[PDB]
Amino acid sequence: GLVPRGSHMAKLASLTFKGNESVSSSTLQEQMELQPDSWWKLWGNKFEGAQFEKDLQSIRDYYLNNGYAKAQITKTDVQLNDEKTKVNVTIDVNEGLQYDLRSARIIGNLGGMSAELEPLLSALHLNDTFRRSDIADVENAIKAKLGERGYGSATVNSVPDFDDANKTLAITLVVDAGRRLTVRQLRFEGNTVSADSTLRQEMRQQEGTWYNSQLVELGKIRLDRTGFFETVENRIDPINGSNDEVDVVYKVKE
Repeated sequence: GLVPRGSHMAKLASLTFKGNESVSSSTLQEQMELQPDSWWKLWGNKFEGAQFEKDLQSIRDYYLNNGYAKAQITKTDVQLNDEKTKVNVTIDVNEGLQYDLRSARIIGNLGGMSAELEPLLSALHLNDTFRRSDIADVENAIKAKLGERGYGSATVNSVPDFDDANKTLAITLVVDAGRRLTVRQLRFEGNTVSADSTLRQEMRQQEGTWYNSQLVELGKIRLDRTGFFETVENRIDPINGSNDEVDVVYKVKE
């Protein structure tokens, strides 16, 4: 069967990094929400892995945003005390080399937008330190561009080619525009003040026709500008057993 279990707290006593020759322990620790002297929730001899994993990902993101494209978290060790108070964490990193971005290319299924996607690669800083977050920004710009023509589910995947001798890397962005999508319904979540049909009236994406990322964004803007909402967000909802139709959902927090 299933049985209830309750949690106790223990303080994160020490944070130790191993293998980080080029980036300081203090800088790595700064990427983490879990800091020494903060409390760690334990259940029996189990710890919450969710936040720790996000902290490990922030460490990875830092390396990848500062040129260390092959950086890996090699091992982690969460140890207790005998006393159920104080955990001590050890994180091993393999930093690898710091790379410059030498080139970037787009390939794949481009939904007829090859010429309009190419100029987006200009945002990148060639012959400069590789920065993952710059690539991620190009990926989102590619998706927004393809969204103009209905390809609201386009995927982009960055594929590296490493030159360790010269400490450069080449990026191939593998794009799959996917299918042109038709919007079936515009749906609103979180709205109590105004009826769904009232909000729908402020949207510029229309139901029953092609998704257009520009008109979808414009609705989110038209809601943001009123000031009536803490957050405005939108997403694409797949429809069971369709590959060609989707719903667009606007999530407001009042």
